[PDB]
Amino acid sequence: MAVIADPETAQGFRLAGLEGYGASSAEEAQSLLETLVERGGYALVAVDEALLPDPERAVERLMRGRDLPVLLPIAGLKEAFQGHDVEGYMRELVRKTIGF
Amino acid sequence: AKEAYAALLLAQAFDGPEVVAGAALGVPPLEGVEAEVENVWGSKVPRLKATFPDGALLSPVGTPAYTLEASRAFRRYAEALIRVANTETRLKKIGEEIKKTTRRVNALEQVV
Amino acid sequence: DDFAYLNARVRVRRGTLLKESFFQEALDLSFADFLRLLSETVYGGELAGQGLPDVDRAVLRTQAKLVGDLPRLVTGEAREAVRLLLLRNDLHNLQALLRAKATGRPFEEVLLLPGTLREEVWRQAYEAQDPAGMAQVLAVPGHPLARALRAVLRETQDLARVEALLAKRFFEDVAKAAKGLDQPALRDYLALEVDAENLRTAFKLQGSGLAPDAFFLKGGRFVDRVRFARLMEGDYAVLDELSGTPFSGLSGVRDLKALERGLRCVLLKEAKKGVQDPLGVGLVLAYVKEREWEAVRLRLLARRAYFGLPRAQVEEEVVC
Repeated sequence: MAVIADPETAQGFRLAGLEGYGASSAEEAQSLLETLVERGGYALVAVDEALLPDPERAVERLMRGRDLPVLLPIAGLKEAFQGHDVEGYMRELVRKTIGF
Repeated sequence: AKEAYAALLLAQAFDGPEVVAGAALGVPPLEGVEAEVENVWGSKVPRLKATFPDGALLSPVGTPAYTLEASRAFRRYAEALIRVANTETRLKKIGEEIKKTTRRVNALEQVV
Repeated sequence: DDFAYLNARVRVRRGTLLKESFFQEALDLSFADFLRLLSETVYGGELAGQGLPDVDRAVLRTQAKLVGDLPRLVTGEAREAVRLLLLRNDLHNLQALLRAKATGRPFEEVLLLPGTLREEVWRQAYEAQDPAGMAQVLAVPGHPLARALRAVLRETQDLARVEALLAKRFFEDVAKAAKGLDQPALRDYLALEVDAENLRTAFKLQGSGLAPDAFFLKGGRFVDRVRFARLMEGDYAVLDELSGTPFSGLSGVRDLKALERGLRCVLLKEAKKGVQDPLGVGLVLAYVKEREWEAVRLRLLARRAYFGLPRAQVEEEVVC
């Protein structure tokens, strides 16, 4: 539906579907966020680790109870990604639910 | 996927552009959201999977090679990106619940 | 026809074809270091910033004057062969223009490659109505595809078919036109390109289920309709009958990645014979194609360097 990462990498997206957009034109992406919701036919939006998939409050300020795409982790490009994989799982469990 | 992503620039540095022009919108690229109901407490919440066709060949005949190979990666991408899109959102929602329940547990357990 | 001017120029330019150890060196000299390396070499006069996108552009301009020049002179035999080269880059643009024009993308994201029609003419061609009008734009400077497209347009003006026929038809037209240029070396490269093209179409479209002739393009040598059929309907054994040909290297390989790799090496080797023919077309093929193959290697190695990837994965991929 939609995603963003750098243009230079974005192209790949742009082939089959993923009518993506740049991601170095904002380091806030709010701009895009809203634009995205203008049509809202995109139930999927995901971003690199360039931003961080932790300050979702943008979405909360805009959707405001109208659940629309959860920003998902991508990562700029693999070069290693599996180290922080088993980590991303553990990083979640402690601060969600209970701490171990 | 990324193998080909940068590799397919072989001289395709701007025929990415061309190929997307020449070939795109030829396998479904927008719409297919199924909003789902499942256990949601308090004031209701929807989840969903959005799945519809999305990756293969669609160009007429052979045309460049890297194209076809690259579009083949989408098969492996698109599809896969759906699983984490639909499991990771379920996970956090049920998380809240898990917590929220233990919240009442607390109040009830040592307030009432 | 003219080899006076032509040959003297070809001899000088070949003097700056990088040394093999350069190509070894760039692999181990990181992205900054790569940027220095390119900048100290001839392409370097177009190092216009310093970053990966900057490499890609530096290659475009550096080639634009160095290869794009040969059709820009007269119209001797060699210039005609080269004209076909500029025509292939155009063809890519032409396909893009057909889908873009019909599906509502602006001209603006189409980025022209070096071409036999001038950019403003192209701009006029996009802006020039239906495919007939577009073709009519094309017919003015002398262009066998213009008439070829026009002939196709009487039969149908359904876009998808127009594309299908556009690739098929341009290369059917080139094949006969090229065959009249009347000496073995040009014919030999052209023939080998045909075999290779048929081979790749059959591999890639496998399981689309049609007849070999349903997708065959004339010019055959070791790649013929029977082989086309056998693989395209599904079976690798075709690749084991290409032993006993100069394309021997397909008998120990099976995948598409490897397929293009092998093919690329053979065509380079084939290109290498032509230093015994400085007044044959053998020399022009070798030099022009070599400047492209240099370009391939510079750009890949630029990316490898930019993204820091596994060395063993890319080092082979610029080596035969």
